[PDB]
Amino acid sequence: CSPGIWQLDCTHLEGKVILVAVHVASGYIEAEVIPAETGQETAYFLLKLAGRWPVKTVHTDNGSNFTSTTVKAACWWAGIKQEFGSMNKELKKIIGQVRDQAEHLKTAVQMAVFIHNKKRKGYSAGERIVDIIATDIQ
Ligand SMILES: Cc1ccc(-c2c(C)c3c(c(C)c2[C@H](OC(C)(C)C)C(=O)O)N(S(C)(=O)=O)Cc2cccc(F)c2-3)c(O)c1
Repeated sequence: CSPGIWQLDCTHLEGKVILVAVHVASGYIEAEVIPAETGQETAYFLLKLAGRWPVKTVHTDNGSNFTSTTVKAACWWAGIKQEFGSMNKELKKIIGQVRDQAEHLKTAVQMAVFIHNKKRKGYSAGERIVDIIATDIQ
């Protein structure tokens, strides 16, 4: 519920890897299809994420995701810490719904992220995250 908390996991589809980041308090989502489930990709993703949102802490359902020196170096540089304390199903649901409209899985993934973030439920996840962060600054 704290505005700086994110959750990061990889899920699989069509023999590819989808990295999914969830802003816990809002439900807001960012995702990329990555070539390999490696620390290098995770580190690079964290750097991008941190330059865009105020990322303070990151949770995951697989702690071994964060063991690589590349990941530790990214968290160090960006000032992130990890912690031990379903979007994957919902995302895969939406992906299946728009899948036939794109050739590439990565395209379908971004269409799914779009739909999820804008969907009204009375505000959208996209609206919630900006309100939460903005309120937290002032
Ligand atoms: C902020 C920051 C800077 C560099 C690295 C790093 C880092 C830290 C490394 C790296 C690279 C290439 C980077 C960084 O690339 C990414 C994709 C991992 C981010 C780079 O372009 O220099 N490479 S490695 C292991 O071959 O991938 C060389 C290295 C060797 C041993 C440990 C290690 F963490 C690194 C890092 O993980 C985080």
